[PDB]
Amino acid sequence: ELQEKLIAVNRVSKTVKGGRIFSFTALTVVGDGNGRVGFGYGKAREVPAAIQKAMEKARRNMINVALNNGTLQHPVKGVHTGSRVFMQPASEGTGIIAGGAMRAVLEVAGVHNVLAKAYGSTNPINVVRATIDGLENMNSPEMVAAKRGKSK
RNA sequence: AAUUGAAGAGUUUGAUCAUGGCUCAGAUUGAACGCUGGCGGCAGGCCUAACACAUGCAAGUCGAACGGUAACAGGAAGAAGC
Repeated sequence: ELQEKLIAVNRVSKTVKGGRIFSFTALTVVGDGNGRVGFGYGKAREVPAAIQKAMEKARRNMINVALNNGTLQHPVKGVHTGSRVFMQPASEGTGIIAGGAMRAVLEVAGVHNVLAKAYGSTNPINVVRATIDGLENMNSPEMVAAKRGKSK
């Protein structure tokens, strides 16, 4: 029900005096399908501990979205460290087209139809953060109406 | 009811990010090659040497234009091995 899924796991090194301390880092996302998307990175000495810590971190700091019935109400562009993401409402289209490290996060967010493309360095963590920031910056028509004096 | 519309992955380093190129996952062709190979329908078949060509054929028709008859179906002008 919590719609949890990780994206990639990578191992790191410390290069200590006695050799190398091989640790592990994770990347997980959590959601339900009506917003409430969270992410977690997670570090540990072992892969299972790292992914558990990533899931626990994703459990908190969960930010909601103002999604339409199955997509966004407007195209959006998200920018981050070295990754740029473009989202288009893409009505019907019997599904998404997004690629790695991005299709996972929206299938977690629950939006079935969306045109998602990534320009720039394809760092999973950076593209996920860019997508989260773009979703946060996205605004709903009801919100903009109440802000601006709808009169529509 | 007549363009409703987009995927990424690996690689610099003890590990990170970015820049940056390289490679791969798709279609597609007048395709060639290797292996294999049953049938039918449709389409295609010198991209290179506008290099050179044996041979045969691709533009003749009209006698209702004409002088003509080489023909010859020759009835028929004539004759007959009858």
